[PDB]
Amino acid sequence: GLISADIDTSRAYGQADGYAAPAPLGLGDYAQPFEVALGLQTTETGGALVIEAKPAAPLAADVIEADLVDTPAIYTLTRGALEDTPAAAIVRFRDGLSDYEITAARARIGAGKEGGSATADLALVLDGDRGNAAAEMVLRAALTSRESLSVTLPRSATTLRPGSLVEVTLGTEARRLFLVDRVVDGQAREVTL
Amino acid sequence: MQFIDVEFPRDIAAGCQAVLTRRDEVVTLASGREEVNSRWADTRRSWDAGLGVRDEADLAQVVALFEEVRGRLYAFRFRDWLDWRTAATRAPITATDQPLGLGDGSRTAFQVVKVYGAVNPYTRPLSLPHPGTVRVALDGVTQPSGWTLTAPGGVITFDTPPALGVTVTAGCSFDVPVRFSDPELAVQWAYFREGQAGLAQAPSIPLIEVRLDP
Amino acid sequence: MQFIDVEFPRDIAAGCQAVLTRRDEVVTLASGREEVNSRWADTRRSWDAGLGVRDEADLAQVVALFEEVRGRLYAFRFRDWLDWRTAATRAPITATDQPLGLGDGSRTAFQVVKVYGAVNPYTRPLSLPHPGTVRVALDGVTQPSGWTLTAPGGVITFDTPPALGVTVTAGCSFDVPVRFSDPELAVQWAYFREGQAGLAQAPSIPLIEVRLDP
Amino acid sequence: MQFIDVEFPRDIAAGCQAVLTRRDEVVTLASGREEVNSRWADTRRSWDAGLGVRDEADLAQVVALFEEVRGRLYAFRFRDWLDWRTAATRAPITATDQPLGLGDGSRTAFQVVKVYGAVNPYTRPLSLPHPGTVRVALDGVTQPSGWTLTAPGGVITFDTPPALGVTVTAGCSFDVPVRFSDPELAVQWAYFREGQAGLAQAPSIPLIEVRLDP
Amino acid sequence: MQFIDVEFPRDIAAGCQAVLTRRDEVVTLASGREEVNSRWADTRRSWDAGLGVRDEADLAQVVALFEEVRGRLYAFRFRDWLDWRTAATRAPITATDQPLGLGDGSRTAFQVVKVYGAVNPYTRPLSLPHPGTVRVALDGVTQPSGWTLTAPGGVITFDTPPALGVTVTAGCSFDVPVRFSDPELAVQWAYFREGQAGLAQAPSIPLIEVRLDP
Amino acid sequence: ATVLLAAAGGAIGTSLGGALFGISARLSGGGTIKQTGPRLDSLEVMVSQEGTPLADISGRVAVAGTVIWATKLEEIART
Amino acid sequence: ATVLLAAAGGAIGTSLGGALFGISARLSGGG
Amino acid sequence: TIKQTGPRLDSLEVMVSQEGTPLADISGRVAVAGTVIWATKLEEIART
Amino acid sequence: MTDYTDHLATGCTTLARCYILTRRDGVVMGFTDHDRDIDLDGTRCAAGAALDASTAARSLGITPDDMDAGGALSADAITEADLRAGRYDGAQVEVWEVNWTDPAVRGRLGVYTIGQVERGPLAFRAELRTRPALWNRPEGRIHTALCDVDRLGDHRCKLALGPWQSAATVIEADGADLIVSGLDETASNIFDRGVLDWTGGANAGTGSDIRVARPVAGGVRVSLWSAPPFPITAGDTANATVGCDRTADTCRNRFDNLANFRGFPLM
Amino acid sequence: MTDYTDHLATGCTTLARCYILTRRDGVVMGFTDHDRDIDLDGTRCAAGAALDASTAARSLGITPDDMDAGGALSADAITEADLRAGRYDGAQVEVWEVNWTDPAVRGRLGVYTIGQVERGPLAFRAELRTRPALWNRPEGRIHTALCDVDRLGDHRCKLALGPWQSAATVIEADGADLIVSGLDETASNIFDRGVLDWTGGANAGTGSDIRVARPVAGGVRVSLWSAPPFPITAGDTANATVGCDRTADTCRNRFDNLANFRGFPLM
Amino acid sequence: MTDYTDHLATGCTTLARCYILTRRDGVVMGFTDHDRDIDLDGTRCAAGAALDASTAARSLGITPDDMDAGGALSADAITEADLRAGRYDGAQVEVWEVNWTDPAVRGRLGVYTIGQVERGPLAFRAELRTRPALWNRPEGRIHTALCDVDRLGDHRCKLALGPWQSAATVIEADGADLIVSGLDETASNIFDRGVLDWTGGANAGTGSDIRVARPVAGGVRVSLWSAPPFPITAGDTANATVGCDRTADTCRNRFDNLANFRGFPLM
Repeated sequence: GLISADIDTSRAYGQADGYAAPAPLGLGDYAQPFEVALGLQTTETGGALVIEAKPAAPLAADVIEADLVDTPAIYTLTRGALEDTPAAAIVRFRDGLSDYEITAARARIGAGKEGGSATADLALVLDGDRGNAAAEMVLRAALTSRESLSVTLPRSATTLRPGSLVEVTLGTEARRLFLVDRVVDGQAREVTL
Repeated sequence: MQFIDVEFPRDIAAGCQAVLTRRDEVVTLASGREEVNSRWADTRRSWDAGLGVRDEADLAQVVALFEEVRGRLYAFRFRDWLDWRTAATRAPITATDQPLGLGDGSRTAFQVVKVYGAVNPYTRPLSLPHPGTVRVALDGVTQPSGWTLTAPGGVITFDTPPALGVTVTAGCSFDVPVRFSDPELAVQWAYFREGQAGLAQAPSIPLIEVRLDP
Repeated sequence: MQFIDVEFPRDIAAGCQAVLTRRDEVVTLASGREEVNSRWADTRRSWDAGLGVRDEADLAQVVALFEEVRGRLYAFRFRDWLDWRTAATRAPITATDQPLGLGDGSRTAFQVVKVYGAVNPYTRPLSLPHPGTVRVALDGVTQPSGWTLTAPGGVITFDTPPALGVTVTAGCSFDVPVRFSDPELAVQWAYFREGQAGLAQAPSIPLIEVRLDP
Repeated sequence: MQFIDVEFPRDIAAGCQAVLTRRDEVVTLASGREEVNSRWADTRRSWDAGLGVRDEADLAQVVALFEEVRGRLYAFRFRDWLDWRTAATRAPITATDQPLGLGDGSRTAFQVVKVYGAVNPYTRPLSLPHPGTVRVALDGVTQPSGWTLTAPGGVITFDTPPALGVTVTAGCSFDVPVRFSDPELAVQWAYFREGQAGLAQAPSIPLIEVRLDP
Repeated sequence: MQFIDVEFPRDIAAGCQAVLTRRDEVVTLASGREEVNSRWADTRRSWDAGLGVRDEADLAQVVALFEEVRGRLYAFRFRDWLDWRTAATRAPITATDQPLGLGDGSRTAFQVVKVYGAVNPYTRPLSLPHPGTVRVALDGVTQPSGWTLTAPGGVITFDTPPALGVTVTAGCSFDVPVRFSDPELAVQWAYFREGQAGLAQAPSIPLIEVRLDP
Repeated sequence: ATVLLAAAGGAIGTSLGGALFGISARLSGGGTIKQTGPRLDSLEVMVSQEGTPLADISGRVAVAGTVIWATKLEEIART
Repeated sequence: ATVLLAAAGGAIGTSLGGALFGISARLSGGG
Repeated sequence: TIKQTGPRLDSLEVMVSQEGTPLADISGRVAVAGTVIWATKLEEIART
Repeated sequence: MTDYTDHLATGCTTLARCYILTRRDGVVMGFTDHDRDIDLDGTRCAAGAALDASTAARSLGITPDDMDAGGALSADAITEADLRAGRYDGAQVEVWEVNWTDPAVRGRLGVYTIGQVERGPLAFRAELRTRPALWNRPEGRIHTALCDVDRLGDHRCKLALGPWQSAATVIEADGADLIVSGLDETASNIFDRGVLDWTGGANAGTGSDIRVARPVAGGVRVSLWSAPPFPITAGDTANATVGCDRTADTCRNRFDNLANFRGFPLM
Repeated sequence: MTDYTDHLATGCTTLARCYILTRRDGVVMGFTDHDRDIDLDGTRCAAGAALDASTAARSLGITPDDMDAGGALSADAITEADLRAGRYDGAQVEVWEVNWTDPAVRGRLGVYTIGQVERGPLAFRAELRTRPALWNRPEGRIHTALCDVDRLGDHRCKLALGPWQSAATVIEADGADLIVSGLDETASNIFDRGVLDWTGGANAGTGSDIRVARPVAGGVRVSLWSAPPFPITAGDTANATVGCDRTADTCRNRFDNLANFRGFPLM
Repeated sequence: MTDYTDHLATGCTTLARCYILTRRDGVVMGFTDHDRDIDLDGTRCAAGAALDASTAARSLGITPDDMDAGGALSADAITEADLRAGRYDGAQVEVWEVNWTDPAVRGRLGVYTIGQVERGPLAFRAELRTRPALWNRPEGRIHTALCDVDRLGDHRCKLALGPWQSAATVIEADGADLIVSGLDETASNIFDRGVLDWTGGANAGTGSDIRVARPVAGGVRVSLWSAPPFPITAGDTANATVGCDRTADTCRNRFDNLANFRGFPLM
């Protein structure tokens, strides 16, 4: 029952062999399995739904820490524990080639960095080629995700939107690819990177 | 709004203390770049009064005025000596002293405005012009009549709009709407009876000049 | 209710504070927007007593009196010097001084009402008219007998209701009801005996004029 | 209970200050209707002492008394000059001055009570009546004996109960149980040695007259 | 940015206070461990003004001036007595007194720089050289024409860049940029008219020397 | 001076209210909201009841489905 | 010493105790 | 003290065709139905 | 909002964000934050009693944003009775950031819909939930034995409707059980489980469900499931709407839309 | 208390509510709130320190409410050793509200049961849970395997009782392992899983379960499941009870109550 | 710490506990609490902005205590770039309580591992979790169709390895897609899904997984799954590691370790 609001899926990508929705709930929930498998993030700006695919690099905004002097702690790093990475991430996904039946594909973590193992089920029917590729991608992306930063943005810069991509200089170090997670847009905006 | 017209006696006003509050600031980063954000309603005047009430009977009259307002129904008139004269306080206030503006041939109405400054004067519209101190001068000559002052409005309307390139100069005493900050009223009377007195000044009463929201 | 009438000594009252208490403000947005909330039935007064005690024996008497009510049981009778005179401290109160109202031919009962302010006056009914200062007047002549004054009520009832066109004017001293704000009382008495002292100003006795719900 | 009997010297009591605290209030709505709810234990006196200790040796004696109590074991006796006389302080205290009550022919025991105020007197039972100031008068004549005073009790028991319609009048000095508010004792001693001193007044020591809870 | 240059009267400045604001400390663990955080570009100066107003008319002028900027729009020109003299309060400032730098044969532009301290001096570029106190000097001779002074910039540009080996020395009065710390202004004016008073000092007008971001 | 309320129940209310109506994976860390897919059509069974909402598939999937309106039975010869 | 007891464990405990022994449909609202 | 509620575990065990499930790896004497592994197709001697 | 960004960069910025609010009824209130009312694009936004709380909740919809905007209740702008009525409920407010310095630059900070409404004696609190939150409510698309035709004349239903529906005027105001006139005995019991949209009065076509339609003297007494929103005066026009039990048999008896029957009865 | 409501209207009310408490022992402590002790309705309420804490938690049983009254420990009113014993635990307290102004009108504000007790060196705090909370505990009515002869003498169980029960005295006190006398060697191992109610002493017929009964010299040594509450003196009077294993065969051998065996040996 | 207890008992105790920290690299930092540097057991612990410990959480492993020993970051002791690298991550810090009064008495208060680490511009915040927490991570021992050999050459795998593995030097630095030289065309695609441990540079044998190993001009362009930790300069030595998809076919083709496949694919 969406009211025909424009949904822009240009960033969004991916193919589903098949999907079934026994109960149609919220559209975001319906698309939530799609979001993990294809790799997408759903956001809405000004009544238009921008599905910015995860790592689709829709746009990266470059900002300088030295320039941002709103708060003393602009260099706070929200670094992750990095203590919980699955060595094995078996994914139970229906395989279209294998008679449209659920099968398990284990994503393999790179090298030796692991913190226990977690396995994720998938509703989406995916091909064997897709299988063990998407699952593997998620593990790698997450390690990068664990490294993170917190910064404060001026009111003058209204460019950043939550879910956008950024390339913020650390001042001490060169710009690190970042993803805006939440901005308290207003006079003072705190950005989660 | 029409409001409630109750004058604040100049004598009670005598001895009072005032403060000025501006609402525009909201600065930016520590880079040295500061951005001024303005939400309007700036430069309001806050007044602490009740001074110079002399004997308690006179204080009772002010108290009666407070009772008449009943928690400031609408707005309450206050006379400001500082703004009363368009010119300096010793200097005479004249139509020439304050220049309202220039007519375009259609400008029947001119607001009485106090321009606070030179380069970028902050204008204070006068809601209530004290009557009889109003002098209107057209560029050609002082205007005896035809300017219709709306006392609640603060707007003088020429029946015949001043022609293009005609300066309008008007000077008048300033009566300003004030709404009391606090419902409670502090009272200093010092007693009478055998120990006859009447405290000369009641304690500060917070009354705030308020630019009414339109 | 029936309440209690217990006199507060005038000498102790001589040493007493007076502060006007008024409510009904609760304004709205500070954009210059004002909304008048109405608490209703306000205009109470605030007092601090004990400065009139003079000596230890008198101080004991007030303390005993506070004990009598055991913490403001019901009402307490307080002499208010300010409201005692319907006219002025230097001018005698008269029936004519305060206007009760006009009889309509059916208006048997008139509460003593103190009108404060003029254009929008607030009228205060008086619970206890001080005895012997109560005088009734009619437009034709000062009115004597046939008016039944309910001393607790503050209502004067003409046995034959005054016809339309006669103004009822009554002025009387005000024995206002009071309820102590705080149960705790500070005692400054100065030890007597060999010292033979005693204190004229016991501090921190707080009372609030109370408009009793009837 | 029996408690601990330790007298507070009146000389040490000299110069001390006190406050009176009442526990009955618990008022209702702002309609003007207020309900008084009483939980009892009202009108307790709080005393700040340590004054009039003269030289340090005298101060040491009070300090020794504080040590004897050891954090106020049980209760500590304090003599109050204000309550010592049933009558006014200059006036002599007599059996006649305080009327205990009327015998019914079975009323052997009469509590010594200080009635405060007249219309609704708050009664202060006297736990300890100072000995030898106790005078008992039967309606017919002053009673030399047969009234058995219980010093801890504060009750005088007639061996033969006073007959119906017989007034009993008894006047005596008042000794009141007091428990110190604070375990710590503030000390002003003034150094002696070559610059000989001894502080006449030590800082206030909080000791509270306590109505013991049964 | 372009900013605004609005003069602050020197007489008002005479009343104004001076304080030094410095940053960049944030040390490490207090085990005797110290780390120097660098905020960067600090050394602002704190001031409180309005104490030099002297009379009501002048007080009005500064108030109108504050209104002109409507809350510190952009920059405000402040006369600083301390920075006005490159040399001493009793010693005349000279071009030679302050050393701008040395021309390298390509160095057309030199900002006026105030060097404070010796071994590790901090140099402050001056946004506004006071007009007419600006003198340019070269090692060979005091330099006259051909230097283009950007008054807003504080930069002096030689049309022909000074060759290597000639020292550029310039000393000028400092018209420092200021931004008011607080929008609120406290008005101490003393009622005039019949009172005929006026006030020498107005409190609570804080300003901060502002290092404007270019 | 009375009994509980704030001591436990009031405490429950204060703590609960912020949590109940506030702002709306271990490997992920961010915990961005995504719904891990269920087994879905795997082991689909022919549930006799048709009351359950239909699958409404949006893509190619194999569904056992729900029996709807089976036409009673044809009892030609049971024994 | 050691750290975080108050920051995490204490924080849960303080919130938890009131909830644990405290007073006992979307359409319903009242719940 | 932190505890895990007791699971049904071995009781009512059934052989499972799917290989996603991990093996029991028992360290004591338990009876396990297990999961069918590597069935050699089927021998269809007579289909009907 | 690009120029607005420039205004902030210059520092010459005065905030005039106008919280234009469109209620369920469709009435619009400008409600500008700026203390001087600004007509932006011909829309005056009220300076008076405009809810502030500008930042509130500001995600991009990953988190549905309910912008909490407690505001002084202005009787003129907002009516408590209407809030109780629910005209104010489901009010979509588009928050456009505007600058007093420049009316031309209007950038919508966010599109919000009041979802949670709270009231106080003189002030009110509103949670401006984003469109995703409303969209995220789960419908479930249930398919089952009863006709899912539900409201007749819907696109799925393709109901002819027409003749059975009738219009009547209330004869007696009885709250939920108001007696109405102009309805035939045959019409009664066909409007059972139906709606009675009131053309007359504030409802203006808003109808409480008719729990029971029973013929009585002086027209049909209509027992609504609930008391009508707003006090409904006698003589207010109402359009009675045929009510279907939506049972496959009931659907068949009343209309027999076999082609559009949404009742799958057997299993 | 109807008059008390009238007193509330007058405002001339002084609260004299007395927190009468009946424990498992049934001893009653008035613990009146009023500082002067008041005897109400035939119950003397001493002015023991009243239990007053924070704010009233009142729901009419929709939510069970535990009232956390905090009472300064009074030695006469409460004993820590008894609290440890639990004689105090399970206490039921009825709060009866009375007026000092009027002794006659007494009404029970609420009936509550003390549940959770927290002790301090000199003070204690207790939770007065409502009766629904205790009722809310779930028995579950499980039926499987072992016979429900269970505790002997249960009315449903309908045990013969009679001869098996015995009377004994304690030869020695060893806490859990106390040696007892007056018990036959035959009685031992038949009293296994039994109870040993101690008529003598504080227990007064309260008995710890005998985990094991083994005959030893000097009389049977009884090993209780738990150490007895309170120190038990040697020679205290005791009652010895049989223990039912509840195994169907055991139930049959010992009593053979086929009529009342909730046993399902073969399934 | 027995003598340390004695030191506390005497009251002659000065705390010199040294937070010896061994990182994943194995470099050791003294980090002593005592301001004066103490050479306990040879190792010198300097205060070095020692991480501060304030609120003691001690549970004997029932609860792993992750002490938030966030102290002012010491640049000399700890490097942010290394933290980003993760060399500092998984640092095992053994907190040994020592006394300045006596160096000889050293008792480990606890053994801890930094797990959750956060940074500030001039400060750091780190959680030193106890060893049970890492041990408690759940592996699950999953058994499934693909070879569970995983990384080749493990004791379980018993992989021959050897000849297929090769060593290469980077020719171009392209971050994740760096082109390398010294690898044969046959070697390419055998290193697909492999690792590229970098002998050269800070990595010192740490290798990003090779997502793709496609042969190109000037040697094989190696597309790593992720950008290498630390900036890898061209010409850095690297050891290419064969990557096995672990598909039964892949396992068979590359090595055919039927004896140790750990794969159960055909059912």
